[PDB]
Amino acid sequence: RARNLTKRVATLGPSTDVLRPDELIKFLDLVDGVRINLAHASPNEVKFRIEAVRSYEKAKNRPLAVIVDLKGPSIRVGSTSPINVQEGEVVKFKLSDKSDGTYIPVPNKAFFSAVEQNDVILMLDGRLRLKVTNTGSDWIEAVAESSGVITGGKAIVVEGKDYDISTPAEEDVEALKAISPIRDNIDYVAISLAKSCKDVDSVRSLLTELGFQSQVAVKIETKGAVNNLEELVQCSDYVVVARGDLGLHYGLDALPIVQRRIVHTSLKYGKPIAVATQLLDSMQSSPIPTRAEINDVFTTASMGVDSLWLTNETASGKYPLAAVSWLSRILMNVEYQIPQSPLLQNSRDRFAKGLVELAQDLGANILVFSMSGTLARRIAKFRPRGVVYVGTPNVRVARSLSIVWALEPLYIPAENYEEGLEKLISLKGTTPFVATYGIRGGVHSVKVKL
Amino acid sequence: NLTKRVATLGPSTDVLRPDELIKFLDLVDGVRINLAHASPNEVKFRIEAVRSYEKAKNRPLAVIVDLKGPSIRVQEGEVVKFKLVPNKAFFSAVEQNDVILMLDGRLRLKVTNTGSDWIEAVAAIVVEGKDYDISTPAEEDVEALKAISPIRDNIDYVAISLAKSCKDVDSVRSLLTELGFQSQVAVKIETKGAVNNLEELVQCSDYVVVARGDLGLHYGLDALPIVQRRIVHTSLKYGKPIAVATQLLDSMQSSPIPTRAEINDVFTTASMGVDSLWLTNETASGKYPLAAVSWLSRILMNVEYQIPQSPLLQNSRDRFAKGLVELAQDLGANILVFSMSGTLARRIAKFRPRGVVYVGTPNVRVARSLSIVWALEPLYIPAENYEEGLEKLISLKGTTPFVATYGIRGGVHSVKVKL
Amino acid sequence: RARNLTKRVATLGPSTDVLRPDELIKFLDLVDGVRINLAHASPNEVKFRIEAVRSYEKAKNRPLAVIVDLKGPSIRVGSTSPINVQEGEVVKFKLSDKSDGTYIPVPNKAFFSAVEQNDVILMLDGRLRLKVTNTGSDWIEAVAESSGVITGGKAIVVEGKDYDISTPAEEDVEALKAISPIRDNIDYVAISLAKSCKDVDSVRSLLTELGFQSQVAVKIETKGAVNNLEELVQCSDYVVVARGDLGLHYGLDALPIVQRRIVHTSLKYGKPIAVATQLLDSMQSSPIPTRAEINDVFTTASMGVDSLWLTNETASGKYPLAAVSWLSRILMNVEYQIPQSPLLQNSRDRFAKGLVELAQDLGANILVFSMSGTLARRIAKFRPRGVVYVGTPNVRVARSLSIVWALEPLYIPAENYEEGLEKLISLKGTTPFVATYGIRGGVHSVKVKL
Amino acid sequence: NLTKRVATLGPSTDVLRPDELIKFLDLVDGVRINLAHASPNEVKFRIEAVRSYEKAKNRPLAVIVDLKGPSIRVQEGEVVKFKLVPNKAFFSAVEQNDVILMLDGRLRLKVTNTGSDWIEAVAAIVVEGKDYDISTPAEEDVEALKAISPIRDNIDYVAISLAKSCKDVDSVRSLLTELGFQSQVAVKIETKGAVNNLEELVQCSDYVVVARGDLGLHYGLDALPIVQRRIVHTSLKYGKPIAVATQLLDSMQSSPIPTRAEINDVFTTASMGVDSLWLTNETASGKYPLAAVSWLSRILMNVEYQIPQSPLLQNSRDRFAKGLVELAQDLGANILVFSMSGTLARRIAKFRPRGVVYVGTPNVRVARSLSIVWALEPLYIPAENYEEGLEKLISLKGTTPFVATYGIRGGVHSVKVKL
Repeated sequence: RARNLTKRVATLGPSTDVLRPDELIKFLDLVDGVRINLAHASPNEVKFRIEAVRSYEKAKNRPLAVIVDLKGPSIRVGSTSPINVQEGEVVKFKLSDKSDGTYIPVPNKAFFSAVEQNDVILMLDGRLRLKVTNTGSDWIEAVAESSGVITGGKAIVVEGKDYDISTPAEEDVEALKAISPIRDNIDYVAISLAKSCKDVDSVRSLLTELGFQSQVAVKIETKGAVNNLEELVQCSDYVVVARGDLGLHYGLDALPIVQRRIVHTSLKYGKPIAVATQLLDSMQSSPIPTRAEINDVFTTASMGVDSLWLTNETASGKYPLAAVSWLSRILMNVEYQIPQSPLLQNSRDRFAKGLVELAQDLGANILVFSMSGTLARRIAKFRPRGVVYVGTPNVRVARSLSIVWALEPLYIPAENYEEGLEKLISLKGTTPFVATYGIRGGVHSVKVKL
Repeated sequence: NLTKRVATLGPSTDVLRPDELIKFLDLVDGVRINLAHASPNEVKFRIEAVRSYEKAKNRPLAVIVDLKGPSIRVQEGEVVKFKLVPNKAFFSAVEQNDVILMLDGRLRLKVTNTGSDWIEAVAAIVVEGKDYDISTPAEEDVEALKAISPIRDNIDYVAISLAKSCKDVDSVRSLLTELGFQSQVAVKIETKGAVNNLEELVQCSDYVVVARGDLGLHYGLDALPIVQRRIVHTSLKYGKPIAVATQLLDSMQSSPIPTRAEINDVFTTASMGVDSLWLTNETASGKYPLAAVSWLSRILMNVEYQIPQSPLLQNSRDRFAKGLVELAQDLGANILVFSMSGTLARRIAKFRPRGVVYVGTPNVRVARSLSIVWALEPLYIPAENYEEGLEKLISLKGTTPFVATYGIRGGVHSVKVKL
Repeated sequence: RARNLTKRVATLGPSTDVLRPDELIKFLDLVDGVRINLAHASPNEVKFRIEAVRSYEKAKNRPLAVIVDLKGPSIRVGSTSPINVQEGEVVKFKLSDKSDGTYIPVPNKAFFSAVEQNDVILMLDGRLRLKVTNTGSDWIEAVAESSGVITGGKAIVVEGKDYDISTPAEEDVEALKAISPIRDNIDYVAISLAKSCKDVDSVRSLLTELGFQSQVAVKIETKGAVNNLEELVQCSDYVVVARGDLGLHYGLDALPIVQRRIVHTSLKYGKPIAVATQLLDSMQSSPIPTRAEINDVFTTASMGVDSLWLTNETASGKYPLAAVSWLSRILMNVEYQIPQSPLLQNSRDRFAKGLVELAQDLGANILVFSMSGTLARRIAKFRPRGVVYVGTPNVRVARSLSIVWALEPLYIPAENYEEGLEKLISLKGTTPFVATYGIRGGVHSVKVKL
Repeated sequence: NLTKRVATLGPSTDVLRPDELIKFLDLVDGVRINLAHASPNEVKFRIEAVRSYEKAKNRPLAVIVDLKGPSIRVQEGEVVKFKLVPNKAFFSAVEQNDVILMLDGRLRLKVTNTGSDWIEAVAAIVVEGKDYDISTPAEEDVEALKAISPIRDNIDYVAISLAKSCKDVDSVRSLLTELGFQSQVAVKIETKGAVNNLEELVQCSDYVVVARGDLGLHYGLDALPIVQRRIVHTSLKYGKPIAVATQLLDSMQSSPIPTRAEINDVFTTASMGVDSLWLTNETASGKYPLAAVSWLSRILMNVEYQIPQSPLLQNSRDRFAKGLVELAQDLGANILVFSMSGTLARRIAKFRPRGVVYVGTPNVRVARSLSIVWALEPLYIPAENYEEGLEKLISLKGTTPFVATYGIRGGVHSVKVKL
């Protein structure tokens, strides 16, 4: 009840910007990490939000993860005066960056390559659907299922289809170097719309080129990502179920099974897993969630995900504090249903599993001294059922581990492993405990007090 | 479809045109009538409509009748008073700092002063966290049952409200027997008192119901998922059919599509392995009754089930039933049961077979009863003896592979297996 | 205790021939099957022994298996006056059917192909060992490790080497047609020195050519058989650990592991398994066995073998009756150690396994109605822990099943399965019972009384 | 070599030439001296020879001393009489139809008449199936122990005969403590009375011994394998080291090669997972002592072990030990233990690790004690503290992979793992 195993991530936006210095404290006290969406964030909004986060972290001695979420590529209506669409109207799309008023301009051939007859085109976030009735060289006709106004610059998605667009997106490249002066304060970079390992690697090389030392979080947002889940999971540092986005490509009744499959796959492969968006959605307008939202959060957390990410609920909603407060409160009630076990792929895995089961058998807390976070993460993936205290001499490692299952990262300067572990045991050595360190090729050490 | 679907009839189902009523009943396995709200003649008309559909479509449906139970029947900040509230047991239960709840827990009154035949508090009647000590069955449950007793042969389940002990349940059973009912007793778990007494209460029930609305009044909003889970796990452990009722597709009272959170809630609740889910207000009085059962049924078709709590093996008929389920599962086979009482069918269902179980029976009332038990598909099959009945069931539903069975306590059990 | 699960096989010889009509009854009352060794058996000895067996079977209504054991090929010293060998003497072997006195004649090139320098040659049942010191075209020199007399016609074995000799042996072919007039009374034919599936198939085709309807029992006698165990087991009807013979090719300390491996392999593949020879060996001279022999029989039976075969103990020994009496008595004491489970290779296997575990769970006896013995055998291989009553309308099937684990075969004439099963239930239907029949492609029926 | 080898010293080992004695002691992990047969000076000379070898070869050996115990000390068909047989308890125990056994059960006498101070019967002294009621320790056990008490620091195990209750065992323990012994008490299970009381007796023993010779007198020849199995299974269940003694290579008294049946018996007995096997007559008085231990040791090198009865987990030190064994097994690693008392080493051994466990200790007496426990290879390692001792053990036997450990009750347990 008292300390959460499921980690709590909130998105920062205008609703958090205006928080009284004292409201802000009570808000950050209830999170383990923060997200900044580089779609809606100005470089000096990013800079100022991160500064407020790091300032809080210093004052309260609480390592917090900073996540930046990249926009990713998009296909948008080109230049046009607003086009008014009537229900039943046959609407024409042409490959063009500018129309003469008689059609909808779409400046990307990948839209035309993705669309077939009977596909459904989604505009206005999914509020305008158009049924495709004919296709040609660089054009499409579609029947509007309702009335609506199409504006230049609005995004276009094809229900259940992925766009074949070269990556990383030019706008992502631009956003990453704009923010590169503060790269040492960024713990996770979240990739949108990746569907192959090649896509992920490209962002990795770019982040390296630009001097970032960040974990790469891969959002599963589309049918194409779901069909390539095995390989995508294995090339990620962190996996994210992006519910809002995935809801565009699946029926609303089909989404629970897809969420389950993403979560099962990530746990199997020992990748940390998040569920994002549409958790406490009603709370944009209400200081209390609905009963169904409480059950939703409760059962999502029970599956054994590492973290839950609030988006609009905190970014733009009316009750950012109530939202994180209700998140944390629900989590304190969670009983976890025996999670998918990860695959054992080496000796170190067998060691960590044996440790976790031992601590479970003795009713013991696990303590880890970890230089880079490696053993701490290996322990976490086996889902220990109590808090795992992790001592580290690197503040950047402490921040990274803040959003990993059960981990409580503590900044502890130390000359070597043995000195580090003894400082951690001094500090957190209530009985029973199982305390370890160990690196590949070295002696692994365990101190057990029963 | 393994999880069974129950809808409540009310004003909104009454007004349905003939073709719309067919589409509605096609999407449920049983129906609930709330005796609190229905008049005797609404009860009669709704049962007649159900049995008439059942005869036309050749599909047995359970009729559940829901009893009111022994319940006790404004400005922000006001000091409000209460008086002989015709029931004494209210003033016996209430204390200082207790919360009194009104209009379904919408307005809360923190008791400032306790008196004698009175109380005062700072803004059906409930005391949060407390059970009233009212002797059972209530007078008006006796009245309601006596009044529908001429239609008793068409009542499959009688659902009891506010039980907290086996005595509550046994008393209703005696009353039903006296009035000539042959109904199963469904016990709603609605209070802290029921939850604290869960073990004994589950074991003396014929069917257990998580009544989420009523129970939500005694628990925090964030505490109720754990309680639902304990209730479901306990019923499954003791081999009792289990339903979750109310607050499933609540937003559908005003919209023909549920929220995503409601879809997830329905999905995860079904995934636990409950026998049935009961819609209440969403169909009884809501604007979109057909959309509601259409959506329940659709969500259920996507469900993948999570390995349920296994029941205790209490005897060798249990070991027999469990072995048949594991056998059928290992052969990829359907189970067929011929039964006069439904007893072997229910024993097999409690081990949660993952395919439809076809149950042949010559007793139409048994077939109606089984329609809201997990996985069971009951078919009316007249037969002179068990062997003949099983031969006819196989003849009718014997797509291979199958495991087909009958047997009663102390008799030779027969199994036919086609691989 | 009262009825054995492990079946008891005795070899008939001169010691049983002379049994008083009344001693014979008490002897056969204690066996489930009889072996006749066609090495030492004259066709009219075979005929008369079988007649006495079938006569007893009729009188006592007890189906008994008759096993005939084939001689198999051998390499024997050719024609020569006795050769006296001194310890340390360098002895010469030449390819020849007749010597001039100066060497040992061996009329089979396969001997010369099998022998290398440092091999050990075994004569006089293993009592004369010779160490090979040089080899040539069609000759060998070897140093005698002790004194001895080599006689023409004596057998020669190379320790740990197999002979490449074409099969079936001409003498086996001769013995099988000599006995072919009484072929309908022969239930098992035991093959010596097979080391490939081809060898087994050749005996199968010969037995078919000659009108036999017998199960083929394959003796594992050599290192070459042990190295080809997987395939040899899978082509057998019945497997036999021939301890005496295998003891020539392995150290005496190495034999327990080889026995275990043969038994484990046979159980895995659902082949009935016997252990033969050297069970109650001291009993040739004593009416009581040694303590070590009691432990040996006890532990061999515990492994879950279908049968134990006495050889010399009954064939030529002084106490044939005490020997079978002590065998049966020891078995009544056996507690069985959870045997190797057979592989599930079809639906019928899953059915039979499920039945056996069910009967185990209900504390029930299994009853089977079986036309050819097929389901009865499939049940037996899963090692039910109580007697399995088997009704059959074929007396030849009843005899076959007599030496299969736990089976009690009963001759029951019946028109069909359903009538057969109801006669069996009438006869053996003490509660609890699990009674079945079923053939491939048909309805399998189970009657369960709890 | 995981199963430990014990030989009895006697006339045949005494006469061994220096080089032959070295070859003999090289093939055992402990030695037994039978105080029934040895004089005090044979005891002294044989212990001195053992400790002298141990010092020269740097290998600790357990010295087991076997106590006589409270035992009571012709033509075919004759009527034989018995008289105040100096012990009364004989005539208290014997009845009509009982069998009296003489000269190791070779001749049997069926009691025809019971008298008072006498008996008559139709053809050490034993009554088949019966235990005498003689108070313990016996006078001559007190005598034998007092007489070897100056060499007590060189006695690792004292083996008790004919115990049937915890009181028998506790009494010997008090006597040993009084005389200043620090020996383990080995309890021989030798009678029906011990077997009927097996549960309590096993739990108060330091080491359990199946004495097949003595026990064979009270059971049928065909009944003894089941009894041995129950004894072994029970000791393993309660985490007690277990030996099988006598009648292992009996024919080797007169032949330098065992029978096949004896090889099988040794093999299957070792395969059950016993700590040790004890040769008695085969080495003490037989013609071929060296061949006997040479053959025991050879058979043991072929043994494949059958998954043994697992011990009860009674506390969290047990859960710790078992987890280390399973860990080492999963890593393909050797276990190293540094220990002052041998307690953690014995706790690890009872979970039956399938590799050698190297145990470092600065207490030579502990090292001698551990040499007849399953899998343990004790090394004398002087160390100032536990950390230093484990560092030295690792330095010496740290072939990777290894799981290396120390820890005492209520202290921080330390494990070092190299993968």
